[PDB]
Amino acid sequence: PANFCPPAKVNILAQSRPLSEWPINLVSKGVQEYVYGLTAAEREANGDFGTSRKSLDRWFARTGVPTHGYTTVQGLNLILRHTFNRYDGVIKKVETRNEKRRSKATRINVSREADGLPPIEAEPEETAFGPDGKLKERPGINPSIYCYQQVSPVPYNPAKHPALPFSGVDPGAPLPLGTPNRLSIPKGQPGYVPEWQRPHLSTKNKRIRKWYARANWRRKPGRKSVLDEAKLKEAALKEAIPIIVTIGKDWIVMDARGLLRAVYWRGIAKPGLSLKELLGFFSGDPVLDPKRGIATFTFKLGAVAVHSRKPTRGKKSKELLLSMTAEKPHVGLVAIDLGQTNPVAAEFSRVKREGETLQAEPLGQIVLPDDLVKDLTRYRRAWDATEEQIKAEAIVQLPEECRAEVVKVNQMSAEETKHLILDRGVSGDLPWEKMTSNTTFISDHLLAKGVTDQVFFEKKSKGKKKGTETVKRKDYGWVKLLRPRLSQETRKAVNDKTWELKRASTEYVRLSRRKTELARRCVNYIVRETKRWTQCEDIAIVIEDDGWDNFFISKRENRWFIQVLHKAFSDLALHRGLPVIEA
RNA sequence: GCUUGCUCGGUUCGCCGAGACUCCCCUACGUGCUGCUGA
DNA sequence: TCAGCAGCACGTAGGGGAGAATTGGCCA
DNA sequence: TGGCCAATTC
Repeated sequence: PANFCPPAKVNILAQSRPLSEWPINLVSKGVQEYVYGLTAAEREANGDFGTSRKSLDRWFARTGVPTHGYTTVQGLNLILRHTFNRYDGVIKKVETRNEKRRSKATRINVSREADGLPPIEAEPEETAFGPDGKLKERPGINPSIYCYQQVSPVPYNPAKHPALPFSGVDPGAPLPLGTPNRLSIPKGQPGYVPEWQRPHLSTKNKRIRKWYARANWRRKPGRKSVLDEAKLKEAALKEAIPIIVTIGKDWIVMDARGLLRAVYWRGIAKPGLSLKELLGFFSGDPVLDPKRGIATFTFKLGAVAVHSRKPTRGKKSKELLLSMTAEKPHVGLVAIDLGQTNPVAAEFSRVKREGETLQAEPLGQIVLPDDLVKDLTRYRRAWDATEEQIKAEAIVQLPEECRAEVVKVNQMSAEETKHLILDRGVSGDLPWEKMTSNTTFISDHLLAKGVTDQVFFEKKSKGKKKGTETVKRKDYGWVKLLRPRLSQETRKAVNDKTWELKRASTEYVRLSRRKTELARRCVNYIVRETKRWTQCEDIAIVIEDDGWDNFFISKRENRWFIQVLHKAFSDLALHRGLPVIEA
């Protein structure tokens, strides 16, 4: 039973007026402002809006919320339902924490009563509402327009709104295909492939780009080309696939080529399909974001044959393997030990059904291919650069009282560390290069000079063994001694300040998307190699859950791709139905 | 068996080589590794 | 052996969304 | 009659 509905995004070509001026947006905004600004008693009082005309009209009458001319039941049932569910979402967010605390309290109290100890006093349950009765965590306005059956997208016709500078395809005719034979384009004409490039052209089912695609002309370091946005815009607009959504007197026109590419790359259809049946692979209820200008379509329930599973763990995994091998008794596995050296390590095996037991048969071991490792390294360099820039900006814009403290924290060089150490009677002939975090050569030198008071001794518990161990203070411990810290008050401030600027810079989101895409590339490569190495269509992913001065600085590359690769591998259960054995 | 958009590269600048495709709102300040303490 | 608490690292956590078949008033 | 678009509803 296919149950996943992935998205597809299309661009908006022409509007009657900005979406923020439509009555549906205004009524949504008003309803949300009303509901989020009322008490618990009023929510019960103002909660009989119903799913009917005779109830919605009275709700808008007594509450006083302006209807702004929007009086559609099928589009208001979404607005009211979403608003009240968002209202109820804070309450149960608080309730979940409350019931976690209640579960720990119940277990601790019953254990104490079994041991004879009286139950401990329970913690004061946090409340979702404030003093007067309003919600402390007030939800914000959702700036989205949810289309409905009565305003479903339809192919554009000249006898609909003839003011468009566009054209319109026949909804029943086959959709146009791109440039069929690019090698026969005359010289000096757009799309011309020069002779020298012709021998080394690609032979796979690569996505064809038109000559006016912005990816072909974007301002790159080594392009030596000129970008004319108007020319590419008009060239693209001459060959669009327009669809239209009409809500009341307003309308928007969307370019359906995004839907076309979505259906082509997924293989749910073949070239030679009409606009009526292109729209039939998606729901009739897209979502509009006015700030961007994107219409997000969602695949209809059945277009993508993905049964979204969840990452299994423990006993259930054994029966998962048994069920998989019961139908097809040849199942492939990949063991991703991504902790060591190169980002991804694999271990393929083919497992059969021995009645009730498993007999794994190894099939090899590979690593992440080199040509992808350069891409990962390039991304890491770019991400380090942008992280340094955003951190520097956050420090610069920090409040002056915290600015001075942070700046003074960030001068702790080796010479500055050595200065006060030498001032403490320590000689400079120490092997400064040769310390580790465990060495005590400074303490040994101080003791050899008779300086016993300065060498502080720490009593360390011997784990499970009773007794405390007296040890000379670590040299790295002396390093902590020389450096004052931010007393976990300024650290809070800089964290909140860097989160905001990290959200705000348009580069950080771009490199976050790039990290996600690179992780997905790694996962896709491993999945394809698992299929090719095991010769089985059904597979399963068994994931298993220098220098002295360099010790002063944080580790540049210690654990970066681990979490993103783990998330990408766990996403196969959510997006593509691949079983994931987290062990 | 691939026309828009997005990401990364090559170039004779004419376009071509390689990618991702579960995404949106919203509200918080957390999730951490650990170094010590009590069973 | 897992339960709190201090200096350190980066996004984490968790609420809310992402229809469509049938039908009744409906005038020409 | 049959057509058209809101309005019920799960």
